[PDB]
Amino acid sequence: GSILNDYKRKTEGSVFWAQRARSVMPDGVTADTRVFDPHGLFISDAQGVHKTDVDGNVYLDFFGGHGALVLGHGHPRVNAAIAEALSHGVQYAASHPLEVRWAERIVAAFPSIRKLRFTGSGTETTLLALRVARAFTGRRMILRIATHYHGWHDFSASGYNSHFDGQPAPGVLPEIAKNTLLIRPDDIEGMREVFAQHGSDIAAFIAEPVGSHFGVTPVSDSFLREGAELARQYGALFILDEVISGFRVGNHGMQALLDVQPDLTCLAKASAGGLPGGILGGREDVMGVLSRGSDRKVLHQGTFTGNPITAAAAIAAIDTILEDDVCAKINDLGQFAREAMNHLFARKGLNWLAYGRFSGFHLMPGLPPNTTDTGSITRAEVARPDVKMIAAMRMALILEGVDIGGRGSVFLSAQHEREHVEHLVTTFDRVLDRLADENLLSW
Amino acid sequence: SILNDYKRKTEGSVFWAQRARSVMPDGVTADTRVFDPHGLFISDAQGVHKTDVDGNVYLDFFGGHGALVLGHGHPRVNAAIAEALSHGVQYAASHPLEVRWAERIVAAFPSIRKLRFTGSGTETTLLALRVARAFTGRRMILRIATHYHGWHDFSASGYNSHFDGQPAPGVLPEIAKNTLLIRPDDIEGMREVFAQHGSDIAAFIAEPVGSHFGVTPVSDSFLREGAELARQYGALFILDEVISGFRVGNHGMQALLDVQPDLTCLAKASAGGLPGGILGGREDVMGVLSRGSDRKVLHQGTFTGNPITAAAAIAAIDTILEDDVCAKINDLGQFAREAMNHLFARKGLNWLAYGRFSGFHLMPGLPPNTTDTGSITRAEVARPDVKMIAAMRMALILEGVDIGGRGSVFLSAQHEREHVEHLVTTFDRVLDRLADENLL
Repeated sequence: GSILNDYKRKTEGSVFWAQRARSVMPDGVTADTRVFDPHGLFISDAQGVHKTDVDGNVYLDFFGGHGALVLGHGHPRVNAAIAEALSHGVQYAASHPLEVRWAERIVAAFPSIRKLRFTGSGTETTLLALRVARAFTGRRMILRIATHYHGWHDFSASGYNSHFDGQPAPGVLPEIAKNTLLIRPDDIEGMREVFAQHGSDIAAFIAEPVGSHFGVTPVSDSFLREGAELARQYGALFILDEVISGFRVGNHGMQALLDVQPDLTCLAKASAGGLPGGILGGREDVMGVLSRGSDRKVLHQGTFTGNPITAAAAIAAIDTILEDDVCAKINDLGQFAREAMNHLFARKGLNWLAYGRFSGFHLMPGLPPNTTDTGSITRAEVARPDVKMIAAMRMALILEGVDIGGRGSVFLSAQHEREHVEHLVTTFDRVLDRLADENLLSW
Repeated sequence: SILNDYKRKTEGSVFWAQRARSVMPDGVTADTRVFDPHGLFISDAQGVHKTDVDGNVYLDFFGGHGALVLGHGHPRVNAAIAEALSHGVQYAASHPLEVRWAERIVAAFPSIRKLRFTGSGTETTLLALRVARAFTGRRMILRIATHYHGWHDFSASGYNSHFDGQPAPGVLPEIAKNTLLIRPDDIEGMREVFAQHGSDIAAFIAEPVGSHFGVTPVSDSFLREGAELARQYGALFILDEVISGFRVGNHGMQALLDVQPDLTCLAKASAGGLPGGILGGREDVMGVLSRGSDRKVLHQGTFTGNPITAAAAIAAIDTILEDDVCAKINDLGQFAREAMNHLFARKGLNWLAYGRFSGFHLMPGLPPNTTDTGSITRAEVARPDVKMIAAMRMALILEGVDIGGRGSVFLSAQHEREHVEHLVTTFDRVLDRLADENLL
């Protein structure tokens, strides 16, 4: 009768597949975000805002795509473009028109971008951005905000979810950590002091807007604006990681809303139409280090970079997002969802808070739902929610036919509607009661 | 004139190149695509043929850079892709196709007990060097000059520049400081390096066959020698099978070398002709990617292991084994080298078609009856002029044929002997054109 036991009985097909996965993969998964004790779902189908597991259970999905699926699962305009491109080849050992057309839409949406190059992933994008910044400036050091996520490569793996003392994570050359400067989010005096001491040796200041993982740990717009101006003053490149915000918060990225012009912008996920790929774009002179005729030439290649299948999906997705005014839709739905959740928490006498911006929200157990200032989250002053409770919450939602991400994050898509959000609220009501039944809530 | 005819035939590509140059460095998204005055813009490919925006059809010998073992749009592969598309792309969860794909990898490579999917071949070798350093606690990497493992910071210096050991632009000089470069087949120097630094070497990584699948050949015995030295000094051995995987044979190059690498890198053909990569190897080595490892290496990827790539990989692998594709393209590759060298001999030309398995490379300046590539491996033969190679590629395009950058050819399951003979017949005229313009 426990949540854990109900979970195991409803997802019996997923424990069978999890066991096969564990014999060939570490922790039975191919990505750390998929680790889930005792086992995760194995999905065999997804359409619209629903996905189906190997047992036939249907779930209302709020996280599939990790933000890439701004248009939802199998949007017919995207899938038709993919199907059409597939009937014409994948790799020509040559240029092709669809990469140009894709590129022209990126340049039209981000005036800061005059030149770009496609990459294989969001992680390759930020990796290339750091290489380009170091090669352009001739400098050594990278300035990162602690907790901000830019991928799993060597230069962003230390100080993300560990090693906040500047030490190198396992396998990271200590010289890489030695050449990384970490500042805490919204710590302005620290940032001014880091530039005062190291400004001339900083190749780039890279930051994720909204905050770590699209606002799980909020960072203020004004903190990024001042960081961008200090980088400009000292000759460091400002790199804005718009992998999640791109073509989700608005038609012109987060940088339009911040009123900054980054020297480099990293894009992937929705900017790639929901298929593998990434995009690095930025200043004409900076991107010149990728030209064959540069004295600071950075080597960049990639077999499937810019491939026509991804490009067709991105062309179709970008055009649909602009034409159907999707960003404004999901921004309104996200605000509706945050108010509905916080009304629920107050209704039930629970000190939980739904926070965030734009097309989703995050949950912070232990803060009142009428909280206005997320500063205690940014300063890591609030206590970490019990890990058993978070796990039980995710399992109980699955029992009720809903799936969210992480420790309580939601993304909304063009195919979500107010009714779906209201079902989410109704579902959470039951889940919170089940967590109380097992004495997992704190008060 | 070759250059003027090229321009007149590819008018539509010049139009598109003009739009590309507004938005991309050099009008391309990959260094390998840079071509003066401009490259072809391709809008369709099927089988072994591709068509440019002007409607010209080309017999293709390089599409996929090796990944298209099965050619353009193989029916089984495209059907599987189309089916998987209709069921979703990203579930924020695991799915059966990645397991089924993984189980085929482990069945072909017994050395791979655990594996992780990645987004590309470049991500695979990046992850492999991290895993090796985390597992051993060592700093230094040994690799072979000219060998290509991607464009990330740990394999960019000493690939086509900075052979003295200095850092390429943007590479932390400390990364170059932590890289050891040895010339291919320089067995003497390899033992010297392990003697001076063996205890600090995390991994020896090498591409089999040679740089870019044999452009600069490396010997099988040299790789075996290195794999032994590494195991003897406590260093890992990383075999980069991104090109050889599911091309040379059903069990990779490592089965032909009789070696068990501690880590194996796969992509291109192992991912079914779609974006993706695979890192696999020893149980204890791959354990650094486990939640509860004392040496945890963070790894993630939004579209890593996605069901579209997995669907293509499953169908491609099953087709390659079921239709005995590797034996066929290996046989065709041997004929191609024989036919080309027969042509060079009939023409009294001092060129050599060399290589192994399902392709060949061209070396101007060596007799076609050469049996020892040592002069190529040791950089003793002057690498060919670029103006000649570019003119040659342009001339082949004028005849309806396309090959790889430096004069290399990959063969697929849909190539036949008649396609190779047409290639030879076309090379005959092109060589005569290059001579008429005094470009040989």
